Amino acid sequence: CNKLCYAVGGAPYQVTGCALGFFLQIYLLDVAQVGPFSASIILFVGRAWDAITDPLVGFCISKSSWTRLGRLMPWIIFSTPLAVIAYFLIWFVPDFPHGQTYWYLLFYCLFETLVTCFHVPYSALTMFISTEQSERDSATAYRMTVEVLGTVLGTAIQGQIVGQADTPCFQDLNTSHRETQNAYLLAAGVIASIYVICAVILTLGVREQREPYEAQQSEPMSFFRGLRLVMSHGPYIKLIAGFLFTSLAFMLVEGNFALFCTYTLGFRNEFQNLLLAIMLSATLTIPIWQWFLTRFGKKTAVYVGISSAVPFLILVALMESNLIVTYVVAVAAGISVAAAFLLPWSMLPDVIDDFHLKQPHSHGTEPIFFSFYVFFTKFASGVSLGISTLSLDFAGYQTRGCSQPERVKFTLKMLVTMAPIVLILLGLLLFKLYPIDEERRRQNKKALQAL
Amino acid sequence: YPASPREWTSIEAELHISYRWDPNLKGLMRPANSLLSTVKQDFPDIRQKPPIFGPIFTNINLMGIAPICVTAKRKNGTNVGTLPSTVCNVTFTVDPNQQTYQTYTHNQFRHQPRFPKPPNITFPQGTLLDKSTRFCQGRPSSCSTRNFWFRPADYNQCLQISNLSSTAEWVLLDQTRNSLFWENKTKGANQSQTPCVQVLAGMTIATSYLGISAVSEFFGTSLTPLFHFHISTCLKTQGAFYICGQSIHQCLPSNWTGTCTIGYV
Ligand SMILES: *[C@@H]1O[C@H](CO)[C@@H](O[C@@H]2O[C@H](CO)[C@@H](O[C@@H]3O[C@H](CO[C@H]4O[C@H](CO[C@H]5O[C@H](CO)[C@@H](O)[C@H](O)[C@@H]5O)[C@@H](O)[C@H](O)[C@@H]4O)[C@@H](O)[C@H](O[C@H]4O[C@H](CO)[C@@H](O)[C@H](O)[C@@H]4O[C@H]4O[C@H](CO)[C@@H](O)[C@H](O)[C@@H]4O)[C@@H]3O)[C@H](O)[C@H]2NC(C)=O)[C@H](O)[C@H]1NC(C)=O
Ligand SMILES: *[C@@H]1O[C@H](CO)[C@@H](O[C@@H]2O[C@H](CO[C@@H]3O[C@H](CO[C@H]4O[C@H](CO)[C@@H](O)[C@H](O)[C@@H]4O)[C@@H](O)[C@H](O[C@H]4O[C@H](CO)[C@@H](O)[C@H](O)[C@@H]4O)[C@@H]3O)[C@@H](O)[C@H](O)[C@H]2NC(C)=O)[C@H](O)[C@H]1NC(C)=O
Ligand SMILES: *[C@@H]1O[C@H](CO)[C@@H](O)[C@H](O)[C@H]1NC(C)=O
Ligand SMILES: *[C@@H]1O[C@H](CO)[C@@H](O)[C@H](O)[C@H]1NC(C)=O
Ligand SMILES: *[C@@H]1O[C@H](CO)[C@@H](O)[C@H](O)[C@H]1NC(C)=O
Ligand SMILES: *[C@@H]1O[C@H](CO)[C@@H](O)[C@H](O)[C@H]1NC(C)=O
Ligand SMILES: *[C@@H]1O[C@H](CO)[C@@H](O)[C@H](O)[C@H]1NC(C)=O
Repeated sequence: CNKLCYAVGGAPYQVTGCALGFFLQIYLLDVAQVGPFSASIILFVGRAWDAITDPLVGFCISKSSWTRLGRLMPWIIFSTPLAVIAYFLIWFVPDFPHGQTYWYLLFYCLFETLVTCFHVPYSALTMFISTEQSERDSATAYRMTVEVLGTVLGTAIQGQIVGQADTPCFQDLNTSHRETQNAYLLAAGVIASIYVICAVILTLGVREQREPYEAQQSEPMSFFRGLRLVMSHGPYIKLIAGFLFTSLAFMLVEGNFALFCTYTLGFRNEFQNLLLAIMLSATLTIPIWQWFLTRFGKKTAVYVGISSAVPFLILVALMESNLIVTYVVAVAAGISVAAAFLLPWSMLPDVIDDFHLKQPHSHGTEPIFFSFYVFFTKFASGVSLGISTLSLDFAGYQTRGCSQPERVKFTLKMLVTMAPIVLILLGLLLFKLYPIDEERRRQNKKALQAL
Repeated sequence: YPASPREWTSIEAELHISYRWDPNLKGLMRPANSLLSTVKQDFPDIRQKPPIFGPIFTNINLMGIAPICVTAKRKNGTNVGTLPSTVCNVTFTVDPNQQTYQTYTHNQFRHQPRFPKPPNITFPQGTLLDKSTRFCQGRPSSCSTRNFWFRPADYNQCLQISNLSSTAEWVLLDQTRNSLFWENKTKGANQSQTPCVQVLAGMTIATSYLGISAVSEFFGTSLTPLFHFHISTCLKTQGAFYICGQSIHQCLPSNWTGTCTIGYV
């Protein structure tokens, strides 16, 4: 019955990630008062710190031993209370004569490392949770659907509680502070309670199974040998290379659409749950993709998943606006990003099996794969934000105002549609990874022959 | 010809406010927007149609010595025609330096915004000293435009202008509201009320005001100017053209340099 119990673990990370990524800048500029300078600095440093901490926490997990508890479950146990206090505390605005601004940076970086410390073992646990591929893939698909539903939940709850989550605008020319602060605090409290209840229900039942007797129990080296052998392995890098382009394109989309919806080809000044609609459609879709990969999902699932975005998204080439069909396009993109989330993230256990049987004696190297994978996801986030900001700066958007020049529309139209079209095209072309259905069954044979 | 000191009271002026954002501002979007809205609806009675500036009639003027002329000089301000000291009987000089930034209390701001008070009139020595202890003229008509910048309701003082109408019908000035009232001197009596906005008040208040707020930031706290709104005055009655030099303006710019009397024809 543990399948749901493990699946719920994605929500505590995902809801906070979404809430922060969508609201922290607005809160920093408005509810607290920080200059645009320091706001940009805090955001950039927080993301950079997250990327930097990801491999290091991965290493400390790899080094950590099994002492009177789960191999990596004490990491969740150490993370949950401190991370929840940090997430609550960051939202509160400190009243101080001096040094007020640092508080935000410190508690943002600290909460971020703590939540990565939660996430990475939770991602790695899919290998351990059960040995057979069928239940393994079941559990990972369940985790992914609950994670995307966590995205939906976090965005919806924060928006509804704190009021309309819209890009602020400066009307063209030709409700108390403590009350809105208390609103943000209520949001922090309910999201923290969701985090705590999710972590406890997750920890209550997974009861990871310890490793069987290993062929080489002595002489493992965590600092170097793991990295060296992972670099020696080639399908893993081929997989992450193929996944990087797809993930970058779709995160670029999800990021810049927030301003596309108003400034360019937007008949509504408010997104009004459009993002919630597309993400909920993705959450509904993901089980269909799991079953689809049951029915010849070797590589067809990723082909159809990435390719389905192309025609519906490019329907902006016709560009003649009609809001209801545009909503339909958003739903289409929902099922496309559902495939983009579920497939490559859960293909990885097959790669780790192929590496595991290829070289026997190397043991305990599993968390390195997951750590570097989530690190490359964060790196894609960084480069997506960088290209978006650089393009917008270089063309248009000299000032934030309700009226925007025509240039912004050209750059941000081509950016939102054509750049992800070409990016997913190249990624999908380069995505001809080594293991297919034949390869998985062949690895399966050796797996069952080992012990 | 120039209007009578009584006509200065009777004539009505309307004021037009134009708002301009600060380009460098990129923060405090929601609170600055709410503040702009509350300021915008703070002024209930304004000129709806966009005002017209510039010399309008520019005839070779025929005029007598003027009873009141207003002179303002600024570093960088629009210039309007000048009349020498001989022409005007008495003079009020606008001096902006006396104005200082006062804190405009807003509901949602960790650092309260500051605005500049309107300028003040000054007069040469010995012209308004006759107190004569006559406050009772203080009451104006009802006016709903009380606010931070503009308060025609408060009646602190009324003092006589000695150099005008000593024998009878003495003219009183309330400096606090920079407004003036005319009396007729007869035991039996009838007397008019003031318009909501005096022409003299409209002339004096006409300067752009910059709202500033301070935001906590790295390397110390920083000053960000939210926005600034220009104010221009326009007569709302026939004639009443601002004679200034030879020129005859219908309305006055945001910062105006020169000497102006309100006249006819
Ligand atoms: C019609 O005429 C009128 C006048 O005849 C014109 O009105 C003038 O408009 C000017 C527009 O620029 C304006 O000049 C600015 O005035 C600002 C007012 O500053 C006030 O406050 C500061 C201090 O505030 C702090 O006060 C205490 C501590 O002192 C604190 O407790 C508070 O919390 C505050 O934090 C004083 O210095 C002033 O005396 C006022 O009291 C100024 O902010 C501003 O100066 C800044 O900008 C200058 C260049 O832009 C620069 O030289 C100066 O050093 C300041 O620089 C600050 O800002 C930059 C970014 O802006 C920042 O990077 C720096 O770190 C630095 O902090 C100007 O001086 C006139 O005041 C105003 N005159 C009036 C109203 O009488 C009107 O324009 C004109 N219109 C037309 C159409 O002609
Ligand atoms: C230069 O130009 C300045 C700006 O034009 C001008 O400043 C004006 O001065 C008056 C000051 O007079 C006092 O103002 C008090 C304000 O009180 C109001 O607000 C508070 C809270 O906001 C309330 O408690 C009050 O009820 C009121 O709403 C006011 O309380 C005082 O009234 C008392 O005194 C008088 C007698 O003088 C009595 O009749 C009253 O009943 C009461 O007892 C007093 O009026 C300021 O009010 C006015 O708003 C200022 N103008 C503007 C536009 O803001 C300078 O005077 C001027 N100086 C020179 C030398 O020219
Ligand atoms: C007056 O304003 C104009 C417009 O900005 C400016 O070019 C000029 O130099 C100003 N005069 C000064 C600063 O003395
Ligand atoms: C009145 O004004 C005239 C000049 O305008 C001057 O001769 C006279 O002394 C003034 N008297 C007073 C009391 O101001
Ligand atoms: C000023 O007005 C008075 C009002 O009686 C009158 O003597 C004349 O119009 C003016 N006086 C001078 C000296 O200009
Ligand atoms: C003042 O009013 C009375 C009658 O109300 C009249 O006799 C007198 O001429 C008037 N004077 C002026 C200057 O209006
Ligand atoms: C002023 O009002 C009173 C009140 O009716 C009236 O009797 C008087 O004649 C009026 N006088 C003038 C000059 O209007």
